Amino acid sequence: EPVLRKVELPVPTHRRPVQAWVESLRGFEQERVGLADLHPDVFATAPRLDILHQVAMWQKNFKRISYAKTKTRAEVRGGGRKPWPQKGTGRARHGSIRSPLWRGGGVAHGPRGPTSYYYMLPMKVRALGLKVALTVKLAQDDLHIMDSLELPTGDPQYLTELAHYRRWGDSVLLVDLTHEEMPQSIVEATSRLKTFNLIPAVGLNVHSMLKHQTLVLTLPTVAFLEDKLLWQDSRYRPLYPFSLPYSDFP
Amino acid sequence: FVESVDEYQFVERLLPATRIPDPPKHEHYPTPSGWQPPRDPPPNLPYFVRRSRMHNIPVYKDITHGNRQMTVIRKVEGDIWALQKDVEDFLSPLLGKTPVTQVNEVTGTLRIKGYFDQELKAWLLEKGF
Amino acid sequence: VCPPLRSRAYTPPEDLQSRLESYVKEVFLPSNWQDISLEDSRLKFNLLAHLADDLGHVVPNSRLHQMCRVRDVLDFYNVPIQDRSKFDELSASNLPPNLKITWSY
Amino acid sequence: YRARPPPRRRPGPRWPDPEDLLTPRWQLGPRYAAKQFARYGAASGVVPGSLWPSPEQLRELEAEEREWYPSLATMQESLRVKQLAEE
Amino acid sequence: ARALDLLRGLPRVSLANLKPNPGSKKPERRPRGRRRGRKCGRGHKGERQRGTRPRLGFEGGQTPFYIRIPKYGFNEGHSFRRQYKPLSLNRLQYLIDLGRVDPSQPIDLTQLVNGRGVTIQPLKRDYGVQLVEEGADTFTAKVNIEVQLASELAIAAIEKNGGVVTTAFYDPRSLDIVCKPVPFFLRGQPIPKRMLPPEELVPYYTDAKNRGYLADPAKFPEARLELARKYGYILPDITKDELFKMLCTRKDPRQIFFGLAPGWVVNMADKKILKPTDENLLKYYTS
Amino acid sequence: IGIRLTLPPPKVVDRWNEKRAMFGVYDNIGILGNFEKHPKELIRGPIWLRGWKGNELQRCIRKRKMVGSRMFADDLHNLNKRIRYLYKHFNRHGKFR
Ligand SMILES: [Mg+2]
Ligand SMILES: [Mg+2]
Ligand SMILES: [Mg+2]
Ligand SMILES: [Mg+2]
Ligand SMILES: [Mg+2]
Ligand SMILES: [Mg+2]
Repeated sequence: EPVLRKVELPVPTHRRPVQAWVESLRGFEQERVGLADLHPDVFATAPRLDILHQVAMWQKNFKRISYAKTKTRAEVRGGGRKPWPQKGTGRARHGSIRSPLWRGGGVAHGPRGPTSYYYMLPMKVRALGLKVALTVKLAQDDLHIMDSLELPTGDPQYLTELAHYRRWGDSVLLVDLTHEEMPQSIVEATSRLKTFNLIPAVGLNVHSMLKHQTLVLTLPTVAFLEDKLLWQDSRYRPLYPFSLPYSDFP
Repeated sequence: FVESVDEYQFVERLLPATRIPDPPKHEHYPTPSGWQPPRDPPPNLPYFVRRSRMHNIPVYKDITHGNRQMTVIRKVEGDIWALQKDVEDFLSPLLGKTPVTQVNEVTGTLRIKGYFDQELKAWLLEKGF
Repeated sequence: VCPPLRSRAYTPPEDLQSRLESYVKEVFLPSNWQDISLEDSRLKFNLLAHLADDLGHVVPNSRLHQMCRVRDVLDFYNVPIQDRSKFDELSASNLPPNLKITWSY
Repeated sequence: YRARPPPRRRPGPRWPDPEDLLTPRWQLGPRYAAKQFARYGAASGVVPGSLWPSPEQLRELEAEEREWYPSLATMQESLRVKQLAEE
Repeated sequence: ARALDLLRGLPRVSLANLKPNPGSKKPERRPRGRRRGRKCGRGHKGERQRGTRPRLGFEGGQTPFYIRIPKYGFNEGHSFRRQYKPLSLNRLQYLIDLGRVDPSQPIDLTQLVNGRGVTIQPLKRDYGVQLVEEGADTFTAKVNIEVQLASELAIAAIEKNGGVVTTAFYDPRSLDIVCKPVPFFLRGQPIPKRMLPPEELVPYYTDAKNRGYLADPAKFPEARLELARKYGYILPDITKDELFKMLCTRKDPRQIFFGLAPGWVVNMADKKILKPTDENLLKYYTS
Repeated sequence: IGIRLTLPPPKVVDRWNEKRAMFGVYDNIGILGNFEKHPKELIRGPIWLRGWKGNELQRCIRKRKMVGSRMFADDLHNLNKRIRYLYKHFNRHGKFR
């Protein structure tokens, strides 16, 4: 029985939903167990590689906290007294043995304290980056939809052989709806693999999508991502943080 | 001291919506405020100009340096070059010269020197976008 | 049990139109079968899965949305693809006698 | 590998121990309890009766209102006398 | 789109292929090399080159311009002046047309904010919304709108369309609660009483010509007839309108929300409303 | 002679250690989790610069404000002196004015 997925959210009239093969991990040859219609606004948007770069750099940098620090001439030990008088010694004028010129002195313009690089791109920009990453994977034939992540066995060799047979990349990012419900078989298979990384739907990101050659999604994950990303489109300007109650926002 | 009750309808009324509501169906168009929904089916032109999330034509005035006046048609899909040709044809009689424009194919936007927001909005409404 | 890796090379069969129309009749009839629209997910899946199973070459997800008609399916399936590495592609290209290519990979 | 469990908000109310010296003072007052009740309903464990002012607080509020927010009749009388003086 | 076909043709997009949009990253200029070194753009020796030039506004000892101009009370009491966000009839009609404001129900500041028709900043001394006659000639909506200020022409347009307009006062606290009720409910405090207008504003809200929410309702028909006579339209008897009940609904002067009384506590977690029963609390919240 | 005469020991980097492999996960916790948690809440670091950024003067002011009471004696003295010096530098020195 084919597994056919339709687009729950409304699709623009001028656009037709893109399509993908719904596969399964239960067998090496089960490369087509159904057909999924994917929202064009999420899986066929423009190839915004500039937005991809923006979001990837934001992800790399906003968490960064450089702990590099150096002692200025005020913080270097000692160096209070004037080494020698201004005139008479025939030597250069100096005020302390800890000025930047001296060996062991302070650093004039070194790194100062733990520095944060935190900044936030607009949430619309970040959602657009996620959409662009998904569309890039689909257009480059690195996106594979699965009915479920259930495996016949939890042996990592099975998963690696399946990926190699199906010609997946050296790195695979599997995504499941929620952390709690992820199958034990796939959990065991991916816990022992380095290039096969399994994440919940909430953990999807541009950086990992780009790091991993292929992206594997389940049908519930596809629906969840479509809903969440399309919500950013056609949403009001916030009155207050969305964590607070809204009339129609779960 | 404390007495609970279920009159939460008057609180659900105050709860605000997160999603922009779809415009209600009107018996006659254009609507008193001038708003008009896109025609169904969409026009078969090589390009498409998607409405903004508020359901308005994505035509915006822009100003830089305090003297560079421009108009931007933003949410364009399809043949942005066909849209540029059509805009030039429609605007040249008004200016008397072919308007100078930038076709940002990457962003899918068209920028035109000078203020033509109202004229372009009316033109796109006529075209059915 | 792991089946051996399937070579990506695909040369269109000679009786490709006949095979395709037979499959179309099996799945779906009217004249000009080339223009039968695949707007129905069930029919599109049946036709494409049958073709992939028979020819050992499936429509990628990237081109899946573009198969709007049996004509599009025929166009996709009548274009060959060769998986030979660039080394082979260069060596077996009538290299002149004074050109020697060696690969250390 | 498998990702660590996604970070989640601590479910239910959060009640710091008053005995601890490091607990911030704002986390011990009645306003914190009121916010916890608003956020988590009856699961907060906050007695709803505490939300309204205690009689002393009500007396203070009434005194402040009498002092600073005059009645409509008083405002109208003041305006009337001011207008009479101006005329 | 041909762009996606080009992607299919092109190599895989990875972290080694990313590039910022050209023109979005200006090169960093640092003082090294012949062109940017030596004096590093600071010029010849002097106070500015040493980096100790006088403060901004200093004129070398001549009395500064901004100190030789006399002081005038241009901004005196600015932080205490009341501000009212304009809400043109054009904007109101546009919102009603797009369905972001429902004219079938009473329109107040809460509904306007929820529909995003206006942004209110009580912290910036915004005292509410003022109706603005702009767009009056093309206003064709029958609405029951409550505002803080209203121009004569705006009232005339609203009433000619068969609607009702009332000017209601809101202290800063009540205004903040009205504009953002959900955060107030999360504060877990009983709904406070709406304070009366300050003495200066009392006459405005007690005058019937302004449709003041404290004005005598007996004088409203006379004022409406006066406006109709002045602006040359026939006053529609809204009593015959099927929506007369909605057009008549008005919150009590001390009531912030239409159906919620002062002193109630809204438990949004379990969808409940706790109402005090103590006699002292009831008297206080009714006063 | 300020050049090493031997190649440095080869630097092997495991691009697929758990940290790199799972880097960035939950960066979209907000937009993909009903905004229960802000992405800045994923930041681990000094308490005074979690989800915040500023120049050196602002950083020092925030540090003194937030953990100044817990700072050691000489570290706090150095921070006070640094704040004073940075105030003088930013408010009295510079090319532009
Ligand atoms: Mg010293
Ligand atoms: Mg040192
Ligand atoms: Mg601009
Ligand atoms: Mg030079
Ligand atoms: Mg000079
Ligand atoms: Mg002098």
